[PDB]
Amino acid sequence: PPLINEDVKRTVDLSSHLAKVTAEVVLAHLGGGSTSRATSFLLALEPELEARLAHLGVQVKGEDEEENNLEVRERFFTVKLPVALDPGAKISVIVETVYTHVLHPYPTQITQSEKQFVVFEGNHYFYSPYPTKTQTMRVKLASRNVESYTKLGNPTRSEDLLDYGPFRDVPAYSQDTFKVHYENNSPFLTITSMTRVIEVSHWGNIAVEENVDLKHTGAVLKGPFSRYDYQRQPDSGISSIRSFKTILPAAAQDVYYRDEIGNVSTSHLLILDDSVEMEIRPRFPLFGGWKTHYIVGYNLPSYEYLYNLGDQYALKMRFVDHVFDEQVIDSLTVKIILPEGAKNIEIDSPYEISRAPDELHYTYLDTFGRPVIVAYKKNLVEQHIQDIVVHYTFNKVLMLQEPLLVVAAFYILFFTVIIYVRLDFSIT
Amino acid sequence: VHCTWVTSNAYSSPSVVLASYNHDGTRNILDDFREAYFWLRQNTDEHARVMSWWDYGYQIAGMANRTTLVDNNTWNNSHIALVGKAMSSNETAAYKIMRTLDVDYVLVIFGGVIGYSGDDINKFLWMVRIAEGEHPKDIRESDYFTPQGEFRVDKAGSPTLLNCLMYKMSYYRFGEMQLDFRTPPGFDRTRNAEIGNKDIKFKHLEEAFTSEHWLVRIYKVKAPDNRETLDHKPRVTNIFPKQKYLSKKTTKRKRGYIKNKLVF
Amino acid sequence: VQSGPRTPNPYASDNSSLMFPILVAFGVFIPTLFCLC
Amino acid sequence: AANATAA
Amino acid sequence: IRFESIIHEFDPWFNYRSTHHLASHGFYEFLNWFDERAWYPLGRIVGGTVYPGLMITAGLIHWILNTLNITVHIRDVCVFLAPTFSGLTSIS
Amino acid sequence: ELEAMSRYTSPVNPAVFPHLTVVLLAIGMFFTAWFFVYEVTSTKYTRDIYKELLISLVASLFMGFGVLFLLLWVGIYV
Ligand SMILES: *[C@@H]1O[C@H](CO)[C@@H](O[C@@H]2O[C@H](CO)[C@@H](O[C@@H]3O[C@H](CO[C@H]4O[C@H](CO[C@H]5O[C@H](CO)[C@@H](O)[C@H](O)[C@@H]5O)[C@@H](O)[C@H](O[C@H]5O[C@H](CO)[C@@H](O)[C@H](O)[C@@H]5O)[C@@H]4O)[C@@H](O)[C@H](O[C@H]4O[C@H](CO)[C@@H](O)[C@H](O)[C@@H]4O[C@H]4O[C@H](CO)[C@@H](O)[C@H](O)[C@@H]4O)[C@@H]3O)[C@H](O)[C@H]2NC(C)=O)[C@H](O)[C@H]1NC(C)=O
Ligand SMILES: CCCCCCCCCCCCCC(=O)O[C@H](COC(=O)CCCCCCCCCC)COP(=O)(O)OCC[N+](C)(C)C
Ligand SMILES: CCCCCCCCCCCCCC(=O)O[C@H](COC(=O)CCCCCCCCCC)COP(=O)(O)OCC[N+](C)(C)C
Ligand SMILES: CCCCCCCCCCCCCC(=O)O[C@H](COC(=O)CCCCCCCCCC)COP(=O)(O)OCC[N+](C)(C)C
Ligand SMILES: *[C@@H]1O[C@H](CO)[C@@H](O[C@@H]2O[C@H](CO)[C@@H](O)[C@H](O)[C@H]2NC(C)=O)[C@H](O)[C@H]1NC(C)=O
Ligand SMILES: *[C@@H]1O[C@H](CO)[C@@H](O[C@@H]2O[C@H](CO)[C@@H](O)[C@H](O)[C@H]2NC(C)=O)[C@H](O)[C@H]1NC(C)=O
Ligand SMILES: [Mg+2]
Repeated sequence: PPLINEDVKRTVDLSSHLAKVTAEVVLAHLGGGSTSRATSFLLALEPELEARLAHLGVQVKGEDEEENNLEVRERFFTVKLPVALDPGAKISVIVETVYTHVLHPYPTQITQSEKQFVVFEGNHYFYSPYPTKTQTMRVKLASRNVESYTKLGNPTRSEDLLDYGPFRDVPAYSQDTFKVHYENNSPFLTITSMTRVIEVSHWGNIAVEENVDLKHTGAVLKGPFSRYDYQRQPDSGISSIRSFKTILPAAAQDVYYRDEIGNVSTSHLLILDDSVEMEIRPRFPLFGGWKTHYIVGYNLPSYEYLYNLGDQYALKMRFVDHVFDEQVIDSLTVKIILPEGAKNIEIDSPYEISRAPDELHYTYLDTFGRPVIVAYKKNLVEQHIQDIVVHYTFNKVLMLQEPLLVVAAFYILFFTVIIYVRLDFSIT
Repeated sequence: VHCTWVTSNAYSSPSVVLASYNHDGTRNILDDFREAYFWLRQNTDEHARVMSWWDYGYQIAGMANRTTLVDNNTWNNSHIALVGKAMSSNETAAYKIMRTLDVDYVLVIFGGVIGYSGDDINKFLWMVRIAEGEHPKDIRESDYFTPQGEFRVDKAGSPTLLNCLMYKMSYYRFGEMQLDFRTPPGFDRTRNAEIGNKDIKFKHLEEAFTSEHWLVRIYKVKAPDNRETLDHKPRVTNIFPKQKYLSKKTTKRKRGYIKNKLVF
Repeated sequence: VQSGPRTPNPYASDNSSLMFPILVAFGVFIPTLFCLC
Repeated sequence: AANATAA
Repeated sequence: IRFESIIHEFDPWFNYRSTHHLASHGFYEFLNWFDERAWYPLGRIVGGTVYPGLMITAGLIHWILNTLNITVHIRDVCVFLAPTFSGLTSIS
Repeated sequence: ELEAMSRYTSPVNPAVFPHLTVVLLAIGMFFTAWFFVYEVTSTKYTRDIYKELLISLVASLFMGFGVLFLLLWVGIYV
């Protein structure tokens, strides 16, 4: 059970608006005693970036992903290996993590005709509970404009990537501060809040809609905004975003892109042979601190997302769908609107979602409310695109509760007439 | 058949979204009203005050959801007279009028890049008349006409209009906006006449937003002057020669000069 | 991120299944215009 | 025919 | 059929806005409604300086149509109120 | 499992929602027109209540199902 990592190579990618660090770590077990247990190995996080984690994953040799349980030690993550290792064997594990809201823009007030600079504060050493024998850190920046970079080992700088030293021997739980300041003209788009509604109808069509509030976080603009400079002066407002493309699922038929104020006519949808990619262009270009709110909807047929057997149905969909490349979501609420007679409901989800009590939804010609499931989640990322399933049961005959109301209504409309020509109301 | 034709071709036309038709039958929609009003809705303070002509008073409060000063329903004509005087004076008097009403933004519809008939220059003379009705001593209608007696935008226009606030507001940085089609640099597609004042600069305003076809322009009323300055250059007499010094500074040599500095 | 190829619709087959419901409607209508006597 | 100023 | 199902001219926007208020606050709130977001330094008494015939009809049709669980937004009622009444005009 | 289930089909083929509306809406209209006529040309003594209720029921049945299919063709999906 006491083990050390022989060689660790970690690469931090900062060319996005969120920092992705990947560490290839080779666990070796010191051959002391015949205790061959060596089953689960601890994983640690530095305290400053504890609240900024998004999705942590472990991949081995490119094979199936392992499972990690959040653990508290008197945060940590325990990782259960597939095959325990005997003393004197090495396993190659890959730890990939994504950090959101970690690149702060340093000038913080940028005119229209300027560049955007961002600063990053990370760690030199692989913050692990076990001693490391060799470690190399490689930073892949965005542009070839570096202002100040911390020099622990006087590291070299190639095209845009800077390579650090070998860092021969360190103890466990060792921290050092590494600060990099560079030029990032990349789309800083943050989805503040998403509410995503799914409506199931057994007549053959399921409608999904999503209201997205999004703002341009980094480098709020100060001073005037003149469109003549934006339009007839090249490379003016490079830090601005003008359009972004959403990859919509295949066989999305009725795609409507609208606003709180009416339709929006600035979207181009192309039907590929694997998906449907629609490029959304907002009403105005975002410049920093500017926000927009839009609604994107589509309804797709249920002969590919709903499976039934006898009386038991099961819906398998995505929890959060692609909105733009390298998306980051701050608050999310998924609502599933099952039909009226859903007796039992079970939801199977691949990660911890915080679900709230059920609330009824009253729609066209419904007497009793139809079950709605509400699940809230915080700090999603582009890699939380997974599938959830919901099992339920639904009597077939209750469906023809929908054609009856109308009939009854019409009958009442006639019955009035039948009681109308039976009234005299004359005095004489 | 006549009724169907008249309803199809004449009365079924919205004024919110404009439709310009391509030659091949394709229709493009100029959607600049809702673009500017949606910006105004989601990129301002919750309690911002916009100033506009009365025509759009409703449309701002419905679409953009912001506090207007003068509405479409007219029940107080001296308020509209104040707004008209602000829209038809120079920057100093208009800035005083805008300070006493706690205005923040100023909205002007300019239909000069595309061929849009009713902009605020075509509705400027009614502003002048309404402001003359309540303030005869300040605003004279005859003052905005040329000595010939006509209303024009060229070099022949009156210098009492070429420094107005509506003119300086709806023609800002337009003397450099030349269309790809070979035409003068500054040109107004409605008033088919080249603008006389190509360069205008503000003193109490700054440009906040300008729609895609320059249809709607939103300006921001700045804070008051931080500190007062001298109106004239400091006192220079001719008793001793000035002998002004030369810059002597590059992007590499950043080193100043001191008269009374001991040399080594 | 991208789903994959779409699924063919398993709903029905022509010359029998499309007109079967319409024929059920017609066949109900005619005996309803028989309850006169 | 609307509630605008005659242009 | 063309463009979108939204409102058009300058005047119908105020009718729409006050009708939305009557939907989200009831009747006795619209009768005492003191709009402070118009005619800024003065404020406009809406309930006492407007004719409440269009707003009350639109709000009543909206309320009846939502009590039967036919969930229609009030902008759709405000858009399609006029043709329905054109029919009644023909009958009259 | 999701492997032992079958993909869910709608009970009615979608591409026959239009053809099944008109047929279930024309007949209905017809029956309603037979009811209305019957109520205009009938004196108080001559009217039979059973025929009234029966034609009301049949007209309402076909009209209700037709209204449902119309409602479902335009894209409401009740
Ligand atoms: C209410 O709101 C809704 C939603 O907002 C509104 O709907 C929207 O309406 C618009 C049009 O008004 C629709 O747009 C259409 O989008 C398609 C898809 O375009 C993409 O693919 C194009 C082709 O791509 C291939 O080929 C190129 C090589 O050329 C390759 O490089 C690609 O990889 C592909 O292989 C491509 O050209 C497009 O790029 C364009 O946009 C980018 C933007 O970044 C530019 O840089 C590019 O230069 C280029 O301009 C895009 O990638 C287009 O194909 C449609 O074009 C049709 O209409 C043009 C006129 O506007 C016309 O010139 C085209 O030839 C084309 O004509 C088509 O239709 C004719 C009949 O009218 C046919 O005869 C003809 O053969 C052809 O089929 C168009 O731009 C949106 O889809 C639509 N939104 C939704 C969700 O459906 C609605 O209007 C609103 N209603 C209101 C306000 O009332
Ligand atoms: C705010 C509510 C007001 C309450 C009303 C209180 C009424 C007090 C007493 C009313 C007495 C009723 C008299 C009455 O019913 O006679 C009515 C003709 O009678 C009338 O014309 C008056 C009718 C007033 C009642 C209408 C609203 C009542 C609502 C309950 C249905 C018929 O008279 P006739 O002249 O015979 O009309 C017959 C013509 N035909 C061709 C149709 C045959
Ligand atoms: C108890 C009292 C009863 C009184 C009845 C009250 C009537 C209120 C009912 C309102 C119905 C609103 C329906 C509706 O919103 O439909 C609209 C517009 O699109 C259409 O074409 C709809 C027109 C047909 C609607 C007829 C239904 C009304 C029947 C009642 C008389 C959908 O259009 P949109 O999809 O929003 O606009 C997009 C247009 N593109 C072409 C660009 C895509
Ligand atoms: C009981 C008292 C008498 C009953 C009077 C009937 C009143 C009609 C009710 C209208 C129902 C609202 C329709 C509707 O929701 O709009 C469309 C879908 O709607 C449409 O596109 C148009 C369909 C309208 C056909 C209605 C015919 C029903 C006639 C039965 C007698 C679905 O919306 P979405 O697809 O979600 O997109 C929103 C677009 N809007 C701009 C409309 C917001
Ligand atoms: C128009 O803007 C105002 C101010 O932003 C909105 O009023 C607020 O409404 C929310 C929710 O109804 C309340 O929580 C706030 O307290 C309100 N603010 C004030 C100052 O009253 C109003 O809702 C907007 N109109 C819309 C969205 O139709
Ligand atoms: C801006 O316009 C105002 C009046 O509209 C000008 O103010 C007057 O300027 C004259 C110039 O000598 C003075 O005699 C008056 O006393 C001023 N006030 C009034 C009420 O007439 C002002 O000078 C103009 N500023 C310019 C042209 O730069
Ligand atoms: Mg159902």
